[PDB]
Amino acid sequence: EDAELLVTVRGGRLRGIRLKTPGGPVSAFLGIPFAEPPMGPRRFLPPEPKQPWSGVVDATTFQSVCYQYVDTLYPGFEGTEMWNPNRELSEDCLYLNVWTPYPRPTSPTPVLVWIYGGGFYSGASSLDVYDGRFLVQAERTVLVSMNYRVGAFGFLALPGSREAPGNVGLLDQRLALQWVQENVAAFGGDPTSVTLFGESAGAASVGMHLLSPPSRGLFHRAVLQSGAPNGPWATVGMGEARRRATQLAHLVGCPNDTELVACLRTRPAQVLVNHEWHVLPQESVFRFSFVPVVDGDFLSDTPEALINAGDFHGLQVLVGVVKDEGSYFLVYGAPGFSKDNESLISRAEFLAGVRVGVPQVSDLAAEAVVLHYTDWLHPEDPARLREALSDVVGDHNVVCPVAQLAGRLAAQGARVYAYVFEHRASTLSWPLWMGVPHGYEIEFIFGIPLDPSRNYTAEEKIFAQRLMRYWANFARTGDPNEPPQWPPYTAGAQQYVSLDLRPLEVRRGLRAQACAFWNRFLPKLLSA
Amino acid sequence: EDAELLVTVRGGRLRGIRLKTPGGPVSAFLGIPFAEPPMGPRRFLPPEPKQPWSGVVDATTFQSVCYQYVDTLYPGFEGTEMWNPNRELSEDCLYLNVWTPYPRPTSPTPVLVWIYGGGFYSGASSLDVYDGRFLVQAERTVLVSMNYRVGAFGFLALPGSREAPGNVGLLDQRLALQWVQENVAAFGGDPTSVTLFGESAGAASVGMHLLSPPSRGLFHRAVLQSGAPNGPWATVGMGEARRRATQLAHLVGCPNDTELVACLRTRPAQVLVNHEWHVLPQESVFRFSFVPVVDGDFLSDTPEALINAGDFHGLQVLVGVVKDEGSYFLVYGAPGFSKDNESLISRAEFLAGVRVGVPQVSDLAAEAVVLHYTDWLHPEDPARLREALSDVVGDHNVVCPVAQLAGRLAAQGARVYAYVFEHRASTLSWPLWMGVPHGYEIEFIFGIPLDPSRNYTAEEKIFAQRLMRYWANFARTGDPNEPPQWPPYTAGAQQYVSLDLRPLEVRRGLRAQACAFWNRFLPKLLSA
Ligand SMILES: *[C@@H]1O[C@H](CO[C@@H]2O[C@@H](C)[C@@H](O)[C@@H](O)[C@@H]2O)[C@@H](O[C@@H]2O[C@H](CO)[C@@H](O)[C@H](O)[C@H]2NC(C)=O)[C@H](O)[C@H]1NC(C)=O
Ligand SMILES: *[C@@H]1O[C@H](CO[C@@H]2O[C@@H](C)[C@@H](O)[C@@H](O)[C@@H]2O)[C@@H](O[C@@H]2O[C@H](CO)[C@@H](O)[C@H](O)[C@H]2NC(C)=O)[C@H](O)[C@H]1NC(C)=O
Ligand SMILES: COc1cc2c(cc1OC)C(=O)[C@H](CC1(F)CCN(Cc3cccc(F)c3)CC1)C2
Ligand SMILES: COc1cc2c(cc1OC)C(=O)[C@H](CC1(F)CCN(Cc3cccc(F)c3)CC1)C2
Repeated sequence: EDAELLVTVRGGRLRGIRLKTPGGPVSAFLGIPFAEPPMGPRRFLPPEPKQPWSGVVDATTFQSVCYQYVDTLYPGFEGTEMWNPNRELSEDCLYLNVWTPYPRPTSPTPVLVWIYGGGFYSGASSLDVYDGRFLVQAERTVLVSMNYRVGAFGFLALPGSREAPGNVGLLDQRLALQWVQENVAAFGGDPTSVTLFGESAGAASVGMHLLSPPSRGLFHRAVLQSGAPNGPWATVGMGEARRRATQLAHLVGCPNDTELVACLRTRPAQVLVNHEWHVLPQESVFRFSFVPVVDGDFLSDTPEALINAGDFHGLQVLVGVVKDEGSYFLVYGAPGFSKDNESLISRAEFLAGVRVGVPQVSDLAAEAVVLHYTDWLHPEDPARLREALSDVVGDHNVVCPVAQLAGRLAAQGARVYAYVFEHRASTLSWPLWMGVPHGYEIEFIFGIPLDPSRNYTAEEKIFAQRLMRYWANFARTGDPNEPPQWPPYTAGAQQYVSLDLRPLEVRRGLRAQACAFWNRFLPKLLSA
Repeated sequence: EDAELLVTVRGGRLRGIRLKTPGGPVSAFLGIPFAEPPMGPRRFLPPEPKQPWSGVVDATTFQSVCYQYVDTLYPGFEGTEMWNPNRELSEDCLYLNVWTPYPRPTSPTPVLVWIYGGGFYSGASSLDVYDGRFLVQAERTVLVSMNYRVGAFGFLALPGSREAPGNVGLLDQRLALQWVQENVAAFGGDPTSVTLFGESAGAASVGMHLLSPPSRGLFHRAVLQSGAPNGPWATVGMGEARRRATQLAHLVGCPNDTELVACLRTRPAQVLVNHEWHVLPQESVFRFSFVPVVDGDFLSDTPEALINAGDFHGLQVLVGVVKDEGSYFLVYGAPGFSKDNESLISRAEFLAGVRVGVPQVSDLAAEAVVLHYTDWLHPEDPARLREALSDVVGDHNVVCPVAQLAGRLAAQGARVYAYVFEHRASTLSWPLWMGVPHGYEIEFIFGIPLDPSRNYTAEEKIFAQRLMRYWANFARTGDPNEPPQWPPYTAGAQQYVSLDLRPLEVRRGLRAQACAFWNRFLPKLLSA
């Protein structure tokens, strides 16, 4: 009985497992229960803490994936399959993982907490690209990840009601963050040095914890990759949340909030999932049915207001985006797009696509978009049109929300570092025209190129090791540098770095001209 | 006596004068009356044809300038004085001038008809810079220019009234064009080949004669320099024309339309001039009080409408702009600007300047202007902001109105040639930051550099000779080219040439991006 694989936490005793990495062994505690299974009558309710247990819980493999739609756009393709669940679906899914050095460290060690993305409708901590064994081995940190409910089960809200309050997925995350504060020390973690980091909806989740005081006490630093809580897809208002919930209920046969939620609780999980995408009000891309709701509780105002009003002195933040944020959403709905051709669209398709990528704005707003992103010397060139639609979708949903957050937090007391990830992985299976798509820096942060079974180049393994060092240096010290430098981002100089095989290169302005349009002008237009 | 300088026209007999140029003599007939003096009860009325006279009218000197405001901005400064009246002011000012080769052509010669600019409030055919003698000698054409009433005398309108119908200054121009049809052959001109050409308000005048059918039979091709009839300053609606005429009356002591115009006719001309600028509704630059009115008569609809609806097959047009259209206007009321320092304005000055240069748009529209003309990587750099504000005023008032006119005329059957004039005159007295300002190409078009009394370089005289050749080629054949090439402007390729000391260089797009904003997007914003 290895005692480096035996830990007791407040609930009971845990048996873990030691994993092999190229560089040595790692202790892994996979599938620790942190909540009572949110099933039956607990479907849609806030998570209740895991009641204590006798004996030893075997924490030796990932537990189930929370119920979620499974992508079938290109069945069998690696590019879509790598994000689909790799454990059975179940509503019993509230488990977290801890990776730690072998042997368990003696000094308290800074802790990285990972929150997966997936548009709040999908994702799991068990995906291969989120394997924490390489970061832990390479940088002597403690790594935690948790599952949280998604789709209807985590974010359906009948706001005001007690049976479907909404935001329960975020409360799953918050409960895991409390587990880390009362139990990470048993693994050698330091509960006073905790860095949240996430990507896409994970990055938006990280942001909502910054802006939610009950969560703000549970961590000290933040990394937001390719996402932000002020993005147009990350939240929904109380009214539109209730409309979507009510339409979901009508669609699956349900009729008073109590009666309605009680009826939903009797539907097979798979039945809800099968109608998830039907409650969306407009034909769209980068829009998800059940996302966090702004109801005055978890978020006391909208993220845009809270960001603008916040005092962030004492916070360090690391934020960034990939080079082609938008391309990957287009093959999911934009007319004329396929992974299987060059997707050289017509001007008529471009205009149709702008309505899909910028859904539910006015006809005037749509015109202002076409103005800014047309080239009026080459208004019909299909290459220019395909890259402009890609930039509309990426700027509107990721780059400009992220840029607004970074600028505000710098101006209001936080230290901010910013990056653009510019390396297209050699093993990438999406077509060349998509550039560096959404989500494909994650494997490099987690060190997956160091996997022997993975066929990466030796330079990519060097690059992976650079990025883990930046991330672990940030988690340890609040600054990705160690004694070319990486300058802080500020609202004036707007400095960021490029991450690729070349050494760090400083640049200025995260698509500044474009983002003036989305963050300054377009709001004013919608207000009149 | 010289039989070459005696001419009989329908009204009677004229005695001209022989004029020296470096290249040989030239016959000039200056101060030919073509209307009954629009005085006393004829003030504000359309011009009557000149009743015949006995004896010989003296046509050897220029005649009176029509009453107009005199610029006092930089008293005694050459840059402002070259445009001020250089003959007495009088309401008895409806005269025109003919320059013709010496001895007079005995076969029919193409005719150029110059309509001078000046905001419809000022101008005169006798300015030194409009001296016909050099074009006539170099390119052997007949040149006519006329005086037309300006300010309230030409364009005060009480729409629907018979006492102040509006647009009589335009009728003055039409009458002179008719005089040319019936009389130009007595000087050797060919009334079947008449080219109109104008600059600034003169170009807008030329464009209004294109869009008005009674004028359209009186000339065959048109040149538009730095002006267009669809510019936001060139026309006014009936409502605002009446408001401006009514407020003028109040400001000079006057009280029914008949009773109002009767009191305005009892006032000395100088009294009307003195209150001219005070009927403007907002603090502004590039905005004039009494301009052509859209009343259904001379303009059956707005010039923007008549353009979009026109069949322009059979029309050749030469249109163009100077390189820094807007800069000159800024020293007449943009905060921070003077000809005597660098005018390095602050952000707050720039934002103030934008409301002055884009007057009477909504706050939302002004915001959109500031979006598109701010460098968000350098939002406070004073040299950048000085350029930006110059470009705002130039694009809003001249470049983009002209680009619209060109693109529609081309796409609706007209053969269009477009130029940018990029030479700064060595003799230019305005500061260097103004670049090539509004109006400072005219002196090259008229061949003034050939005057040895002036300090122009050798290369400038050659440049002047190229320009006079282009213009006169266009006059003779509707094509500026000599038989590098000057390609026609099309709505697709948007090709134009740069005119300076270098050989022609073809370029694409008259500020195509900026003009999509002013010409496509901004109308949609103002109608919602
Ligand atoms: C690029 O492909 C899209 C998508 O078409 C699908 O994928 C192709 C590889 C091929 O297998 C098609 O048969 C598939 O339907 C093309 O857009 C489609 O065009 C078809 C007409 O053939 C039309 O019926 C669909 O509605 C279109 N789909 C979308 C999403 O707009 C597009 O024309 C291709 N571009 C090229 C070839 O340049
Ligand atoms: C550039 O000059 C303007 C205009 O000021 C006038 O011209 C100057 C040459 C000098 O003679 C001034 O005294 C004149 O009034 C400056 O803007 C003015 O600034 C003064 C304050 O000194 C202010 O009272 C006026 O309102 C301003 N006028 C306008 C039209 O805004 C401007 O500051 C100068 N720019 C520099 C020095 O960089
Ligand atoms: C089933 O009908 C739809 C499905 C989707 C959309 C729209 C639909 O109807 C409009 C979308 O727009 C979604 C597109 C993606 F979001 C889905 C998967 N991701 C992969 C990824 C990348 C980074 C991090 C991740 F966790 C996952 C790429 C685009 C799916
Ligand atoms: C008197 O109060 C004003 C006077 C002017 C403005 C605004 C005012 O306050 C509302 C202007 O905007 C005008 C500025 C100019 F238009 C006038 C002088 N010209 C010279 C020129 C150039 C080319 C052809 C010409 F015929 C004349 C350039 C600028 C005067």
